[PDB]
Amino acid sequence: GTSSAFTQIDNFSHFYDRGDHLVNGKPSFTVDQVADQLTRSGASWHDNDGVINLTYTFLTAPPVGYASRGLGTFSQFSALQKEQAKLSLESWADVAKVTFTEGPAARGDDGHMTFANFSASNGGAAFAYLPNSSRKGESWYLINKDYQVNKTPGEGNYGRQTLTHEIGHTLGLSHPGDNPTYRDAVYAEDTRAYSVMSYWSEKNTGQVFTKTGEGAYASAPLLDDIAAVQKLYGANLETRADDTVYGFNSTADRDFYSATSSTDKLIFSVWDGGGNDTLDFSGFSQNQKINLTAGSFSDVGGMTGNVSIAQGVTIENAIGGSGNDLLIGNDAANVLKGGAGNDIIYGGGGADVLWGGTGSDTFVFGAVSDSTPKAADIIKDFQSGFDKIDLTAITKLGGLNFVDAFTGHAGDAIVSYHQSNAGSLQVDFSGQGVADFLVTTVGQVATYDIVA
Ligand SMILES: [Ca+2]
Ligand SMILES: [Ca+2]
Ligand SMILES: [Ca+2]
Ligand SMILES: [Ca+2]
Ligand SMILES: [Ca+2]
Ligand SMILES: [Ca+2]
Repeated sequence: GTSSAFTQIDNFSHFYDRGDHLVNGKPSFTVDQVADQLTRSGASWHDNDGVINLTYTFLTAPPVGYASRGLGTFSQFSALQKEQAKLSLESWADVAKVTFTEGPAARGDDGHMTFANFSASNGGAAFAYLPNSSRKGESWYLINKDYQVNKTPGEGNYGRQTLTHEIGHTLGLSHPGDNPTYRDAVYAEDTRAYSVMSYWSEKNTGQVFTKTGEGAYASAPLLDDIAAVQKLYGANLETRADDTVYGFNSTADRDFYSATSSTDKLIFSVWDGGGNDTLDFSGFSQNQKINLTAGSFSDVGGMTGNVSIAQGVTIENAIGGSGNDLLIGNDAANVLKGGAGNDIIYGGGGADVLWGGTGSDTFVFGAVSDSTPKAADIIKDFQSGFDKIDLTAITKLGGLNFVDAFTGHAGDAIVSYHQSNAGSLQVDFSGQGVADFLVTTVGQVATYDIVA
């Protein structure tokens, strides 16, 4: 078999797998299947210039016919609502080729949106209309003594998510399905771990974002929302196309991608147009599981299934926190830093740069192609006697034959050291008489530091 360390990596890499199986008695839909589900109405703004340009207005007065809507007292968005709305708009503009510009309807635009508040509960907490309706672009928000959620929207709270959600609706995203409960959902991933359009809590899919008495809501489009809006309007490859850090020490310039404290509750899906990117979760003390696979989920900041990388996005680096984390790279050359604590790092393909950090770390390899002589991983701070190079997924615990020179026998391995403080582990898995696997290190590696 393999070690527990490999099994932990493998299990996590597949933990959130989607499609072709039932979950909660419902079909599991892949992100693409959900993108179809979320755009099933066929409604969308139309271009052309290749980009949809919408204008929007925070109404200062009730439109003609307003009183017949039964919404009660009309009121303009406060400065705080406008500020948050603009952030929500931006979060959609960031991922899809649609822009929002404050201003009255204009002949040159592709559509016009309005925002305003109403006071009569009978209207609902908030609502919006699809872009093919007579009230295309409109979204309305309830505010009265009995319902105060929309009066103070802010990063992470439902008021901000409501703005994001209603706008997603004005863009053409439907709610995931048609007292209903998650039981009536069409597919398993109909929860707010996957889409801000869902009415159901992440608890239904097992993720944990917060506890009773506290609110925790993604302020920006989540994984499936990004796929859905991009299916409608095209991916916006221009955003953050330069090098970007998400999380702690964020350089994304977005409130929902920034962490400044260990208690921060991050719930976001990373969209990026290119650049050597990093997921920095160094400031957390809780166990984390970071997956750099595109379209995959990570357990971050003491929560689970709360961070994801959008389909089509390549993230190159990850920095774990002080807990005992799992770090999973992708095919690209990744720089993975464990942090304090005992981490299990799996570079994947390409020539990775691995930092175990303090603590006792395990560097897992699941295939020979993971670390070849022509593209060898380098463990930058290997600590003999504490860290481990785990090849059990390859050897299946068959063991290795440590020799000073390859004999032509499969399984022969050579541990070397150069007193540039550089070590290396070479292996001839295929038995060709030469190394087909190579891992270099800064710091000595001993035969007893290898699990095979
Ligand atoms: Ca970038
Ligand atoms: Ca990148
Ligand atoms: Ca760590
Ligand atoms: Ca890699
Ligand atoms: Ca590798
Ligand atoms: Ca460590």
